[PDB]
Amino acid sequence: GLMQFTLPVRLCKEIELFHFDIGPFENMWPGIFVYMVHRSCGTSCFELEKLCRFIMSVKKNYRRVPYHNWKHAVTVAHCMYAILQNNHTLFTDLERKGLLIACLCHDLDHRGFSNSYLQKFDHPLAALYSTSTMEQHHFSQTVSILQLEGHNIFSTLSSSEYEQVLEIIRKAIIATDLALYFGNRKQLEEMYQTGSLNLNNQSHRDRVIGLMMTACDLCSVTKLWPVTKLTANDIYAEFWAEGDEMKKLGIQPIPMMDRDKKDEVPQGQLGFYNAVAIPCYTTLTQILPPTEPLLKACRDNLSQWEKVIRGEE
Ligand SMILES: Cn1cc(-c2ccccc2)nc1COc1nc(N2CCOCC2)c2cnn(C)c2n1
Ligand SMILES: [Mg+2]
Ligand SMILES: [Zn+2]
Repeated sequence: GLMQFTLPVRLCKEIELFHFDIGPFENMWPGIFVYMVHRSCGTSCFELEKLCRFIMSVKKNYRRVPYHNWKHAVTVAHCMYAILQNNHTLFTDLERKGLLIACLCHDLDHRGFSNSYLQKFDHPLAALYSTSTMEQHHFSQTVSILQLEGHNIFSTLSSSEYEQVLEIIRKAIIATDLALYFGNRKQLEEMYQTGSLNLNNQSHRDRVIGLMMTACDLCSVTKLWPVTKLTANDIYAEFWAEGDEMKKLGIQPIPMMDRDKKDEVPQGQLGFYNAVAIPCYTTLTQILPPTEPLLKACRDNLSQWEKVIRGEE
């Protein structure tokens, strides 16, 4: 009970900031996560032994892929920690519990391929889950790990609290399907501007948590430029492998997945910032003003991609 995780001074300070990078020492990531649960949620939220066993089983079920890996999981959980810590009173006890777990689990057993590639390949998961294919799988894997002996970190919740937390996690994980973000953000945009947004309306909170999930998932664009740019290499390493696999099925991939079109990456990042990232962080900042640093970091990175196109780097 009296057993805190404590980080070295630079991490203790920087972990609080939106732009924190969890570093290249994989063995410190579990401790960074527990640290974040303890401060976000409490030292009482989870039995440490169960939580540690849960974390290590989650890690084992992430694959050695360039981007959708264990580092991504922990990175996405840290962005959520930063949102929760900057919005202390807006979220329920259960939400703080569910959302860090949801972020840690949101890409469980990812293979580095899009929903589209699974459908074109005719992967068995595409028959089991006709939309949000990988995301229904990520939630399935989360429930599987929760049911391993000694891994039920939620065991102390009442039956209805348990049903609620697993429903928060399910919705949060499904919301990371970017195909769903566009309409979620539009509805939030309309609701905020017509002034109908109501955080006591469960369907509204669901929407706001979905947008938080998109914001955490895309958070490479909110890092300092050298982190953003080096993370982009990992993202493209997967896209280009998928593109290669599309060419093996006899399908020209979209340019973003064609390694022969590497030259077009900077212009493609611009469209991404303008169509996805900037809108995401703008609506998030309208709803949750203290998340503004994410939008400011995203705008700085957009300006850095503009500099790449102008050959200024
Ligand atoms: C939209 N677009 C078009 C082009 C392009 C490139 C070369 C030639 C021509 C076009 N490049 C993009 C960038 O796509 C993209 N998708 C992301 N998603 C999240 C994780 O997986 C799926 C989706 C993320 C996440 N973080 N970042 C930076 C991302 N960038
Ligand atoms: Mg995903
Ligand atoms: Zn993700």
